[PDB]
Amino acid sequence: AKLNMNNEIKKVEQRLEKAIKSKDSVLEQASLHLLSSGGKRVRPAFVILSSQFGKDEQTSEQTYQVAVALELIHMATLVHDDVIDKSDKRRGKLTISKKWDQTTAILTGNFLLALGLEHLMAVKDNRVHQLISESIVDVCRGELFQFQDQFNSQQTIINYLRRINRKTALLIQISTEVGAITSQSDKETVRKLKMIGHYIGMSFQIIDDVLDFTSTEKKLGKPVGSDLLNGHITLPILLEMRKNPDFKLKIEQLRRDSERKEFEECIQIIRKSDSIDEAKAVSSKYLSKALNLISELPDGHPKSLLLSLTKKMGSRNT
Amino acid sequence: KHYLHDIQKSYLKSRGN
Amino acid sequence: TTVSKLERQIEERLKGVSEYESININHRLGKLLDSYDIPDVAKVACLTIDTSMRHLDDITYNHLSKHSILIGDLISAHFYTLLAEINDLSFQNEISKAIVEINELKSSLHHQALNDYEISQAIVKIETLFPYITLSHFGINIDESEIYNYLFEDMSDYYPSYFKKYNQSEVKHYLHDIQKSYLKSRGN
Repeated sequence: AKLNMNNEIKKVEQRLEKAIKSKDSVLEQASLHLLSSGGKRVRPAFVILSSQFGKDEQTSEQTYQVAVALELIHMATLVHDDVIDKSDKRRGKLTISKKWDQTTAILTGNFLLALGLEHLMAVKDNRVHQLISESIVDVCRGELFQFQDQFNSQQTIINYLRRINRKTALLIQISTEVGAITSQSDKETVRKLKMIGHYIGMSFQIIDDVLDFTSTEKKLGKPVGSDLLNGHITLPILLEMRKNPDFKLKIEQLRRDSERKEFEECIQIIRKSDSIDEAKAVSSKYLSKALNLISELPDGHPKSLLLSLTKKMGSRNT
Repeated sequence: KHYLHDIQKSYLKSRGN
Repeated sequence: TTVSKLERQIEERLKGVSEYESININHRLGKLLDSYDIPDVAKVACLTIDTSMRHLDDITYNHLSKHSILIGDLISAHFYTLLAEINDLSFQNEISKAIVEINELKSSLHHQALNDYEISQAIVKIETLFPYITLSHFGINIDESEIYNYLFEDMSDYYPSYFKKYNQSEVKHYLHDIQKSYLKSRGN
């Protein structure tokens, strides 16, 4: 009866496998292709965990259903995301748009998203739905300001944070908030988990951006500087700008049609920099803000699992 | 704590949209 | 009118955005299909999901840029904040049951997987399903259900010149025939 995460994730994964079956064959193969090439299922994880501080002595079906919904919405995002970025590989295999075609991927994304809505109707509180829906809207308008920001060397840090909040933190925040609201937790514990999740999410994304310069063409399943090659000016790059007026002008002149060597030069400068570490540092401060609040929660196995999971999240590198 | 700052500018703009 | 209301809603939602492609808002469906009786939001919700869906369809046919997809998805997310204020939870089941189906049928059409009986059944669904279930949930069940294949009647003007977009992988000839050879039958 001691909650086992591994075991919990499989129950959500099996519920995802059924949910993906379709009257249309290709949509089924595409969804399964993506589902099985596999990712870390963090969102479903935070939902299960976030519900142990409520009033259910065991995880209810209602919470497994929100977990299934969250991963399906996440997936819809990934699929449409690879169509927009002309991306090549996702989770180590071909993105849908490349294994089939562009029409298919767009359709699969709609499919995945519709299923997510079907599955959220297992929640009964009409305020959660209003909460989850307005959040998805912010996510999307976020994704738009980011595409619209592409190669803008004049953007500010306070503005990069607002961008990773809508883009990534927001759905981790919903995973922890709703997960508690499903097992009837109280104002405080929920407010507590809403905040814990939001901080993990901010740290989460900051880490991705750092790992885009420090990782490997192989472990990243993509170049490196990848985000810069697409014009995304992330935390590491904003930091090196404020303290390096040469690099700042070097970034002001940067755009898609620039020669691969001006890029190489840029991504090569960020690495021997302190900025990769100042960035990592912000991730860390963010993680402590989360660990502090996790402590203020009741002792037990759940609190031990969240503490454990929140500690890998940061001490990660892939 | 620069994060002291920021996380509340966001907070405010989430109310006074 | 819902047509105009939705343009205003898309407006608020599309603030801080530099330059966005197009967005046709199927006027007909907004029009004639105003058997008022039914809630306000419930009207535009139905017209909104029809909008994103047709917008994403078009991206691959009119060759709109990829960033156009985000637009189609915002309008889609907009649709749910809307299901959210409608508060009728059961309507959200029936309606999302319809969205996955519409998407499954289009996939099937794209992949040359349906026979002619099927293509034709798919077309009615794709073209009437959202309004059919929106209207037939608020304005009596046995309401537009007896006129099911006549709700499809607001196609009466779009002379064999109406090219789907989801029928992209099929040629004019085809389409104009399987959609003529099921109009001269659906009625009477």
